[PDB]
Amino acid sequence: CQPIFLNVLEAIEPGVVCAGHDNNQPDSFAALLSSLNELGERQLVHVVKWAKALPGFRNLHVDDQMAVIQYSWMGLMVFAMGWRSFTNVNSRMLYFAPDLVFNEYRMHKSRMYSQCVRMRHLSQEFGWLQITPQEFLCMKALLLFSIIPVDGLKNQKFFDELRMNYIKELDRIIACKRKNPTSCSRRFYQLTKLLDSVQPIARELHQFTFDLLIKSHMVSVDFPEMMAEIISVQVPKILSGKVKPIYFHT
Amino acid sequence: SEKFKLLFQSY
Ligand SMILES: C[C@]12CCC(=O)C[C@@H]1CC[C@@H]1[C@@H]2CC[C@]2(C)[C@@H](O)CC[C@@H]12
Repeated sequence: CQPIFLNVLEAIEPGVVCAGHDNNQPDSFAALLSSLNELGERQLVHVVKWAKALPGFRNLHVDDQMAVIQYSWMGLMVFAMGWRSFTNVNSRMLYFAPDLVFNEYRMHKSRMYSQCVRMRHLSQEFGWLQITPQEFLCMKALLLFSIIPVDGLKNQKFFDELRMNYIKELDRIIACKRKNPTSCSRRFYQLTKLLDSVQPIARELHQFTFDLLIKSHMVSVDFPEMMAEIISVQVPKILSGKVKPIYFHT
Repeated sequence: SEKFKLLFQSY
């Protein structure tokens, strides 16, 4: 038998994305953030194309399709970035883009050093936990179905069904090569725990970007069109508690 | 949301 699911995830996995950052200029907060915002914009495009091509994704109500994307983009991009950092530079730095790699010095200048160390720890997790390329792909797909609005979705039933299936596929990935149900359970524990630790980080980044937007005109930080729109219309909903993450643990 | 919508629409 062949893995139809994993073949799809592997096939739709977006390629390298550049930030268009001028590494010839001395570092500065304005330039670093303004570049991260541009990077975010670019990656968003790929995140849309990626998601639209996910198994059973089109079964979701068109409105819910756009919603889960606007709520989880952060966690998805942070998770994907933590993985590039582990596979490209063995977590020595934050590999946001080939043309935008952060060392402690840059983490500091970005004024979000603590958050960055958080992401470095996340990057190292892929190592200590020995996260296979396949487990990663499935984990990322799942993060798109990890943050729902308290008032519920247009069609909350479909989402629950879809999300369920992806968890079912993650059970298969873990079940593969593992014959004992205890090690299967023990592994699910670790992955779900790892997937949860992504939310606190996303939250901090959500809050940080939110404030940055409000005082952007004062600190000379440029926000791309969509970025500003999402952060001012969707992000606030998460920060105000109207939209919440789905943790596996408490 | 109005810009993300157009992006979403045209893939
Ligand atoms: C999602 C991005 C950009 C894509 C990525 O690899 C992860 C990274 C996490 C920090 C985000 C950044 C986009 C721009 C943001 C939102 C800044 O405004 C502050 C936090 C930045």
